[PDB]
Amino acid sequence: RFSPYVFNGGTILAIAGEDFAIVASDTRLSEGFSIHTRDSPKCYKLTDKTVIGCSGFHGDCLTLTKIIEARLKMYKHSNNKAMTTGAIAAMLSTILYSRRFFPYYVYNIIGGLDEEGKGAVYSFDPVGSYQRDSFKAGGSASAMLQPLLDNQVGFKNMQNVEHVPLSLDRAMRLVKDVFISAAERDVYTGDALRICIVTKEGIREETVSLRKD
Amino acid sequence: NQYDNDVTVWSPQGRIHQIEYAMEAVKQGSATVGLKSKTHAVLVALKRAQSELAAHQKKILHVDNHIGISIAGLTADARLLCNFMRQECLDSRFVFDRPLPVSRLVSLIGSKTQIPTQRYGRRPYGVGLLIAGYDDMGPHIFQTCPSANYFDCRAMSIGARSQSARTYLERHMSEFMECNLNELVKHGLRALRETLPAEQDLTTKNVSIGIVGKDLEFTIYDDDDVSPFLEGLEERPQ
Amino acid sequence: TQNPMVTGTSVLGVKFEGGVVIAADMLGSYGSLARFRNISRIMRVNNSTMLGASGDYADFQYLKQVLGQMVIDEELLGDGHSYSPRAIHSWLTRAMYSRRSKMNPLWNTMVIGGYADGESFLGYVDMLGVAYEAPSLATGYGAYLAQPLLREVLEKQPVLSQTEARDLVERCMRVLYYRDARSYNRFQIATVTEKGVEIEGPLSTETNWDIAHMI
Amino acid sequence: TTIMAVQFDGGVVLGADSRTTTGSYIANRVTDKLTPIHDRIFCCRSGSAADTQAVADAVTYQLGFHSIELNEPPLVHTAASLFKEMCYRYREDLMAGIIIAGWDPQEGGQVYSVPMGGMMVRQSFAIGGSGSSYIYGYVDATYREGMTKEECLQFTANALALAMERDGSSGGVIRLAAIAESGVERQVLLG
Amino acid sequence: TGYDLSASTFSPDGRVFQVEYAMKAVENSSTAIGIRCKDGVVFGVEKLVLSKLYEEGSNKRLFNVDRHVGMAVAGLLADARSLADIAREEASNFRSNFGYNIPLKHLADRVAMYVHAYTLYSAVRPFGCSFMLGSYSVNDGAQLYMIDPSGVSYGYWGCAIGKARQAAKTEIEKLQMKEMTCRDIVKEVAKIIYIVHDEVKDKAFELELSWVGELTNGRHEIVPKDIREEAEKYAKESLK
Amino acid sequence: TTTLAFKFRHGVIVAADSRATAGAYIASQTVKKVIEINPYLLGTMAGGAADCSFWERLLARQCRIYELRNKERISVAAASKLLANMVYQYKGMGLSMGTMICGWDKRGPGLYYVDSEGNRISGATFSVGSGSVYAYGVMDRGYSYDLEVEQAYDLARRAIYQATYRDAYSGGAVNLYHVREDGWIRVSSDNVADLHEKYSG
Amino acid sequence: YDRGVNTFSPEGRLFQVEYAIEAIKLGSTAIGIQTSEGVCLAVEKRITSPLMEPSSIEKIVEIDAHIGCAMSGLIADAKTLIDKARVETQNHWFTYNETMTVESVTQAVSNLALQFGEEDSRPFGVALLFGGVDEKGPQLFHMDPSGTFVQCDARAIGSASEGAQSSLQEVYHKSMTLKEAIKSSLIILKQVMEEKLNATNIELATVQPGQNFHMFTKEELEEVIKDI
Repeated sequence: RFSPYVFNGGTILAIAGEDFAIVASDTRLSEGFSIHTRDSPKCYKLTDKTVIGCSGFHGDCLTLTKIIEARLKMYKHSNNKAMTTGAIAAMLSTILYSRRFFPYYVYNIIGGLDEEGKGAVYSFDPVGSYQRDSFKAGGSASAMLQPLLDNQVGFKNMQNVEHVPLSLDRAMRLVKDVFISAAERDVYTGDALRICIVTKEGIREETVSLRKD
Repeated sequence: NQYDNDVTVWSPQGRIHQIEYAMEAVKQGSATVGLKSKTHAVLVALKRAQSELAAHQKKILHVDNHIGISIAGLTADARLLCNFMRQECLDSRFVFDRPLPVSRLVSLIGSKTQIPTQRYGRRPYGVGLLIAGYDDMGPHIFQTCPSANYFDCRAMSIGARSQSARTYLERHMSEFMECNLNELVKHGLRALRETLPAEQDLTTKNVSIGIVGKDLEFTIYDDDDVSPFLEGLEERPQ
Repeated sequence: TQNPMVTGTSVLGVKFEGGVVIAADMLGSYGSLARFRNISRIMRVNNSTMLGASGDYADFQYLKQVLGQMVIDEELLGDGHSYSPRAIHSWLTRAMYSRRSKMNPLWNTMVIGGYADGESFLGYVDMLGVAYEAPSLATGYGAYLAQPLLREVLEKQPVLSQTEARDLVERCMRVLYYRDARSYNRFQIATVTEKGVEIEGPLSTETNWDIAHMI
Repeated sequence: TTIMAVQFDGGVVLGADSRTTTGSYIANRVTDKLTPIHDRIFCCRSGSAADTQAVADAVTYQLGFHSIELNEPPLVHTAASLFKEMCYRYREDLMAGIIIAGWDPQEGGQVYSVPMGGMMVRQSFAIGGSGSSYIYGYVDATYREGMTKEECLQFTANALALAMERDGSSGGVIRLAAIAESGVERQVLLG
Repeated sequence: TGYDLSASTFSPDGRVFQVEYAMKAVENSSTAIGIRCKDGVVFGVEKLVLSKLYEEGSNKRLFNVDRHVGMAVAGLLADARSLADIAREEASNFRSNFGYNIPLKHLADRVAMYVHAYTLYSAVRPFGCSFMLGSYSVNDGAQLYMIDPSGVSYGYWGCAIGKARQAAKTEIEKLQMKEMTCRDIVKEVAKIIYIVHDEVKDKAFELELSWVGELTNGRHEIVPKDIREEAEKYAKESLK
Repeated sequence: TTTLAFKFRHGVIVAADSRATAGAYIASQTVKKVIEINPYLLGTMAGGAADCSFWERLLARQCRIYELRNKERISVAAASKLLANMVYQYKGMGLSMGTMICGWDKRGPGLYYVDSEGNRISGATFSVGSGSVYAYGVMDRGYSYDLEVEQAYDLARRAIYQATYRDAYSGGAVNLYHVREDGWIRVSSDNVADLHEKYSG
Repeated sequence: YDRGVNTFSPEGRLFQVEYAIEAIKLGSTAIGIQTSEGVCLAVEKRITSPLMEPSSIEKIVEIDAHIGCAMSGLIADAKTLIDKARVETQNHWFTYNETMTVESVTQAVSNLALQFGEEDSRPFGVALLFGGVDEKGPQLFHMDPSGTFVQCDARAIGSASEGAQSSLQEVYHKSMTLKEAIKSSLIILKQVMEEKLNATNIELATVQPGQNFHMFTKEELEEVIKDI
């Protein structure tokens, strides 16, 4: 009989820089053993300093995005200012917990700048627990991406390697290389790569192709 | 005078006096002027000080990215209709994923204010809304009234002593459809200065200007960006 | 709806230069019995947008009733505003998502085609509230069968003329007749342009059976 | 249970068996499966007995009240619309196989089909019931456009007799009805 | 008098003055007439410009209830807008419950009972509106109705609502309306509006003509009088 | 997941690990499992992530209003009782919550234990988590009421280390808080791989 | 006409809310001054009995740890508005991890200052002064039973309202300091009260940016009096 959930795939990556943040995702929308479209980016520009990604069940991703954009306007006409990055992360946890006994099947990562101009990444769970990290990878290929970023960004399990902070240009080629390796071994990943870069000058977008099989 | 107590009671002449009294509450507020070109709808209001050092009470307030309203009358019914106004705009964004047509938003207000003008137990809304907007068919200037008779118009001025602004607008309404953004604004604030006693001047701290444009989001200016508008004026013809 | 009684089948749709063309058959199968073999499964919404559906048919008559009222209710205002095809795609998504959240869904799968402001539109709506846009769509088994024929042409050639697109659908409707147990050799083609919505009659296919003489 | 409806030039012709069973036992040997609603509109019912009796009394209450307001004879399409509203709303609760037929002054003879789902469609002829699958290929090889009334009475009598011979839930006696502009001709047949 | 506050009380001779008071508030509204030909109904409204800042088609009194039904209101305009939304909503339920268009004889009964309910209770007042209902069908022809604030509703061939209610139907009745086509009626409505009070105590007015019948294929819409302008070309010929 | 708390002569010691898993997959290694409710109350996170995070934040919303109305801080027995009544209304609906409430009070130190089942109990030593039973052995062998301050720091740091060694669902860093009469104070936060070289010699 | 809030005058107006403003006029005086170094605040107690315990009479309450308050008029209406204003900042912190700004506090408070006949009771009898240090620096606001919310630079309400405001416009300027404005305030207070000013007639409250604690003075007030 009727089951209210289905899985759609997707992979979301975020990296908190020193004065930037990079949010990337693929554009493939799949179901079962089919491809619905090859053009469906998971990035969403909330403000000029905050980008969210949404994976999982796609019908909840469309609903949850429209709830957040309504409450941004409800904040602004009531408080005469836009929300911060940390205020959205505090608001979203209440929204996700509000349907505790019929949950959203959505994995969420919010990347953006703080009030000091530094990067900030907040990971989530489908019930609404969150924490601030430096980098997270969510979605279907999440297990294929966390061990590599621990090596390169976190410098874990490395001996006598100095800790230079990640520059912007070095962080770009790390993002472009992890999805090429992920598209080889994961079937829910490919067809494009939409990358959003949040700086103190606006939000830049960039698209890199992947393999189409 | 015995018929002059409730909204329910008709008069022996057919005129309900309680609606006639709420018209008089609109004349207690200050004057405000709205007008439009083919491409730009500009409404300009006049602030009023409470004391010498208190801030001036605001008039123009943002509603949506393509609609902003002015105000005249009770501040109780001002925010009460505003909260109903903002709620309907984001519902069309949530459901239909389009902005509202400005014309059918105002028909919701007339249905809103109709019921407290007929059932007993609630006064009419003493309020003086002027509405500027952009649907797909260009700019609009609307006014309402506590008798719920909303009017489409091309220029309008309501509030205290606002007749002198209307007489200015009738002899310049032919000029309004062709001018650009710049003198359209200072066609409008040449009309407010006849709603002033001739001994004081329209300064920076007492006037607000809101503009919504065909490619321009509704923007409220106050006290600092009014100075690019107040330049290029003549004195009063005394 | 927990059990769809009378169901349809796959619906095709593809954009072209200055319009969208949509086809579906005329069959009302009940399980395996082809019980109602003369029904229409394409609704002409006002002048630009246009709807076909699959899944349960009694639920389709309900949405045919509700959307029919909303279009009338805007035309009586006469303010010069109409619903864009993207607005119908937005409204229909919220109707389906709200309906599954009560665990009492509408058993359908709907394709919305529209042409407004010189722009074609082609949208999908799932039972579970999954919606997207694409230059070519297919429901049912047509997502397995006719969909690779649509994508191969659009990748080799991104734009299509009207005669190329209409000829390409009749090939895909032919292939669905061979290998779908719920298909029927009587279908109709609806097309939006800037001239409006036009629905062609009960067309038929042309089959080949020369491999039957082989062993 | 097998029900039958054929329209012709003047009006429509209805027909059904009786044999109300319960499991493998016949509870009622002879049964009025066809039911009057207004003076020109009948329906023949299938599915659950207690459900379809409850629906037909509600539609007769609503349609009978509706025509006294208008001071007009009701439309057959109006009567078929009322069964659709109750069956689509109270689906997952009812098992109803209603076929509505009858003569109308505006439109003549009409036949509508409301199956267990809740949809509504007009047909030239409509059958239904449990034993409807057996004569289902006989009826479209035998049907011919432009029959008279006496041919349709002969058509449905041979059509029902094949399922009544064959289906175990069907049989009993044939009840027929002819609805036209003049009157209603009901008869009980065996053969 | 001293018995006329509530609408729930009787006078000592047996009537309700709150209904009596609300009727002659409609009397101060501008004149709107209606007339039906042998294959349709033609409306006509004398509407006056407020000052100058009216924007040529604002706040019109010709409404559009259904696909084939519209109103010709006169009286309190905002009160008629809410009353028109009752009639818009009433036809949608008949469509949803019965599957075909609302008959006009039944639509006037549903509205007039709703108008009747505001004439009973002390908590509410009667409406200050009166209006027309015109439609056309191939199975029923054309009909024309009339609803007062009390709720009395029945049919006419021609009618008028406003100040000059008597002064307009004095010369409606000198027309042979049973055999005229509605295209001939449109230029004949134009003079009846233009005869009564162009600018005597007022300044200016503007003409509005609604239009339903067989020529519109059952649709109800405004006339194309921007096309051919034949109303004012023919009504202003009555100067002599 | 492994937390422990014990009170002694000089206040209350709170310590916990930082590993959060998802099945057999480690989500993170830097999870703060000791929720700082107030400058005078501390709560833990043991069983359920968003459940312990939400209801303790709702408790921190509640105790502040109590302080503004009555011009006095809430007692530790009161704040434990308010959390017990909020959870009990959702009994059987599938909440996971096993936290502890710590804080100085007018009666002295305070240590209460709160379940999602409604087991509001006081006590002297507690240890909650998947690797909780690995901590009860090493702590109770070394526990005394008259321990020193630096001795009690070494006891709790050792006890988390022995729990993360045997258990698979416990690792990361080892956090350590100290509840004093005026308020709580963060002591230290050490990685297990650094403690492995210290303890092995 | 008036006798009820559901009634208009022929001219405007109420005639019911006008009478509510009159109920403020028999309250005690209260002065707050906004200054870039921070917001100071002063009030007069009007103690009746020596047996009467003084700290049970509240005039400054603490809404939040960076926002003070000052009231006049009816105490019975005041305790309701103080109760909600603590909750509204508390819910905002619960769902946003931040402090509600001083302007948007009073928006939540004024939203049931105007609900008195707007359901489906009487208006309140209390005027309020709100001072606080938010992200736009120090702020000072003022409301009324008509819900008319406004920003003031230095306001004085209660009884002796007009007598204070005339004298208070004489000494205020933009470049004041906080220690200057405190002794500038109570000069006005001893001019407008009837008793000899001492450490038991008045009380103070100051909020600073770096000093979110201590919206109060506790017998340092005795030192300020001799610095007259």
